[PDB]
Amino acid sequence: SSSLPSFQLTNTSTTYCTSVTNTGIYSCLRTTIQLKREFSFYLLQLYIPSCMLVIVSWVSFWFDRTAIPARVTLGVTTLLTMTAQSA
Amino acid sequence: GINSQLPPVSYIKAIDVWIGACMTFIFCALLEFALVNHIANAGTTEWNDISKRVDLISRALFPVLFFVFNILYWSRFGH
Ligand SMILES: CC[C@H](C)[C@H]1O[C@]2(CC[C@@H]1C)C[C@@H]1C[C@@H](C/C=C(\C)[C@@H](O[C@H]3C[C@H](OC)[C@@H](O[C@H]4C[C@H](OC)[C@@H](O)[C@H](C)O4)[C@H](C)O3)[C@@H](C)/C=C/C=C3\CO[C@@H]4[C@H](O)C(C)=C[C@@H](C(=O)O1)[C@]34O)O2
Ligand SMILES: *[C@@H]1O[C@H](CO)[C@@H](O)[C@H](O)[C@H]1NC(C)=O
Ligand SMILES: CCCCCCCCCCC
Ligand SMILES: CCCCCCCC
Ligand SMILES: [Cl-]
Repeated sequence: SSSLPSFQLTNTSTTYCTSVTNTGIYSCLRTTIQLKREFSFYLLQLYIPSCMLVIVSWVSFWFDRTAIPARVTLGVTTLLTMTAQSA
Repeated sequence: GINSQLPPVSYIKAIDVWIGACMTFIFCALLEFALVNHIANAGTTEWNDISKRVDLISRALFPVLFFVFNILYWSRFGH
């Protein structure tokens, strides 16, 4: 588990997968591990920064309606950045 | 850039604390702009000179606070 940083090996199972083929019936075992993806990374690199990005687009609701250049600059930069992040 | 060369982990790295903090200092800068600009256009001169006062304080408070941060940060992770 220490050499597996990105996931968490939650469960394992030991089963049989014997099958009937055209050349005959072959005996077969199957072990299965269950990998849960670590969330801390996606919290910090995806969710947090997107909220921080959406929240910025709101601070333009507090600029006077006369200074539209400021509003567009915010709304557009946050939208563009949003794209990049997703890419 | 930095985060792309790293594997996703389950803990918070000291690199995260540092990017996150600087991120805030810039976020609060924007916030200040809105606060200043908003109470600025308000008709009464009561808010107007307050608007001016917020800048004067920011011009010093931000640097001081950021310097304070560095001190805490480096003593915590440079050890
Ligand atoms: C607070 C979010 C809002 C949107 C604020 O965002 C900003 C400013 C604007 C808002 C006020 C910007 C944001 C940082 C935050 C400030 C956050 C910190 C200084 C640190 O985190 C805090 C909160 C965190 O808990 C959310 C908490 O962890 C606890 C609770 C968790 O459980 C909920 C649990 O899992 C965990 C184990 O223990 C932590 C101890 O402390 C710091 C860790 C944050 C770093 C953020 C980033 C680092 O690189 C990321 C990337 O490069 C990017 C593009 C944006 C950055 C960012 O998003 O920057 C980034 O994602 O402020
Ligand atoms: C792991 O955990 C749960 C609990 O028993 C179970 O439902 C699941 O099938 C298991 N997965 C694997 C791959 O063994
Ligand atoms: C009384 C106002 C003093 C303002 C000084 C601002 C200095 C900022 C330096 C940041 C490196
Ligand atoms: C660790 C967060 C520090 C944020 C300081 C913001 C000052 C404007
Ligand atoms: Cl631009």
